[PDB]
Amino acid sequence: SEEEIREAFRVFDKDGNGYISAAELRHVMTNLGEKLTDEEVDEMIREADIDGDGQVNYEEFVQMM
Ligand SMILES: [Ca+2]
Ligand SMILES: [Ca+2]
Repeated sequence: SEEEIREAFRVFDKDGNGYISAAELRHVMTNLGEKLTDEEVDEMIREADIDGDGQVNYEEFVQMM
């Protein structure tokens, strides 16, 4: 759906600043029960990080999904 991707981003962007950071991504994964390192989180971000800022914006997130 389109409204589902909008809702998902809103939930992962902990501070609501418009960007999902590595810390935020690591945080949700850890709460779900994943054991991960910052290196693992970085690889995930590299798969979505188009403009190369190290974080995931809304546009990048939707592409990712
Ligand atoms: Ca954020
Ligand atoms: Ca980015």
